[PDB]
Amino acid sequence: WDYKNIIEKLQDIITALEERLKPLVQAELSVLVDVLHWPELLFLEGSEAYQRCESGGFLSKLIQHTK
Amino acid sequence: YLSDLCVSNHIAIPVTQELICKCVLDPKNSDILIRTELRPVEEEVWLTWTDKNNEHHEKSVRQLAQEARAGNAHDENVLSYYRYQLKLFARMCLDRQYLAIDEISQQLGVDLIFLCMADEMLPFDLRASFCHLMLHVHVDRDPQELVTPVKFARLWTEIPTAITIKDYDSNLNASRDDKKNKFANTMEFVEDYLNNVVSEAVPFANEEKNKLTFEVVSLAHNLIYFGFYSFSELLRLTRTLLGIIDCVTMVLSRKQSVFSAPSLSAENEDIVVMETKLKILEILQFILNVRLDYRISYLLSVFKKEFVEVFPNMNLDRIGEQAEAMFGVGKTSSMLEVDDEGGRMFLRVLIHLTMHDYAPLVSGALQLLFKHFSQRQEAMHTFKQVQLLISAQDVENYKVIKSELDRL
Repeated sequence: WDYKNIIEKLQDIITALEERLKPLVQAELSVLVDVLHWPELLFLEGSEAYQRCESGGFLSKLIQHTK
Repeated sequence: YLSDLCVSNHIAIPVTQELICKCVLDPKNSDILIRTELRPVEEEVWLTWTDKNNEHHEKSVRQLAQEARAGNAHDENVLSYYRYQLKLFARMCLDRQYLAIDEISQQLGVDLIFLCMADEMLPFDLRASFCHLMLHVHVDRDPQELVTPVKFARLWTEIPTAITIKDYDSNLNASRDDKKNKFANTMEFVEDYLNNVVSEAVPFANEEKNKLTFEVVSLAHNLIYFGFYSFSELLRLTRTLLGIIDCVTMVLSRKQSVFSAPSLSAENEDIVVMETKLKILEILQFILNVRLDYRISYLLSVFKKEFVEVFPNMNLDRIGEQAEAMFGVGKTSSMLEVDDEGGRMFLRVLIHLTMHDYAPLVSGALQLLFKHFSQRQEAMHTFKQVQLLISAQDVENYKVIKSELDRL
């Protein structure tokens, strides 16, 4: 085995993987945004946490904690 | 008062701790100190104490607990004094105080504390006191050391062509098994207690049980961070941990931020429940870090196999497909996932933890929530940080360079 060849192939594979997976990362971020849009949907309708999320408890708490 | 004296701001103070350890453990003043021993009576724990009137008394721990339950004042007071003694002893051994740790280990052994912990007939708070003493006196000691969930230094020939979860565990299983023999019983007890807690509904309903489970979770977190839990046991334990936090003598010492990505170069009224939830979150973050390590190992194995096959042209498309498989799209990586619902349970737990009053818990929940959807980016960045060395001497050179640069 050649160290220089190994390093070059590692760089090539890393670049190929980096180029390949960008749209998947963007899709994951978009799905995170969508989930944040409707937090209550994850919870059961009868749950009190679901009611708080529907009324904005989750997003209100996030806004309060961000500062 | 003495216990508070030893520790200030949750960090042990060496000078006052040394003075208190010398004074309490001095040959004189032995009358105040209660003596614990083991008798064949199989073996049972017996407490002997010297009264202020100089009349010595002896009684079994179980007998004292039964009398206290019956409402006898003397036995209840003796038990409370023993609990405060245990808290003082634990404070004496905080931050690896070897001077007192050695003597206390001689006085109390691992088997005795394990028996007391597993003796459920004893009061819950007393069992919590023994759990704290076991965590500080024995688990945290010189032989035990911290571990790095992700290693960015890899050896080319050591990397296997194909890697499996069983192989990943077996890589360090020899060391883990040899070091876990002493604490194997403690690990089994912790797992059984966690299973019992998750099985029951509303686990955080009894204050004494809340203290006991907080101590048990602290012990589990410590043992996991020292590396005494295999990857498979961790994946089995994460489901129970999520179940406990499923939607339906306290020291807040903070180590390096648990919710931190690996890098190549480096007072609530119900605060007990929030703190145990935070510890569970830290354990889950550690498990996610081990999962990232396994994913990096799989990528490295695939790359090495492709290189060796090509060079005894590289099919980058097959490599990309294999690297995409791990991210959870397929069922092959379902083992890596720490949730049986496809992450729905984990996401719901995170949401239910994000709006809690406790600030550290909310911060950890938010960090984990953001990390959850960045699996691909995090994995790619970690792989980029990884370095491959073909020579062991090169590994030693890297280690010495890292040590020198970090110290500088």
